[PDB]
Amino acid sequence: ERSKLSQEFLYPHLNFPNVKFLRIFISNVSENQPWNAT
Amino acid sequence: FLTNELIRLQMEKLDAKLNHLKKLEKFMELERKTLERQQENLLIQRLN
Repeated sequence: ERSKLSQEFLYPHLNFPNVKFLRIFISNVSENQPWNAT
Repeated sequence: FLTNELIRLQMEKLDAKLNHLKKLEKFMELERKTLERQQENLLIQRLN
């Protein structure tokens, strides 16, 4: 009870981990530009 | 005769506590698991 907050009991949870993983894409698509503006 | 009665009563008394030892033996498994978890953390922090 005294050490509920120390990261020694919180950081890794190899049996039931705490985080999910999200992937983000950044893009742009130039279309029909001089070859107006998209 | 009375001495034999005494011995039986005392053995009956001992049996109950000898049975009660097992739960205290299970708390040891709890402690063992917690120690292994702390070891997980130490390993990963050393790698970090």
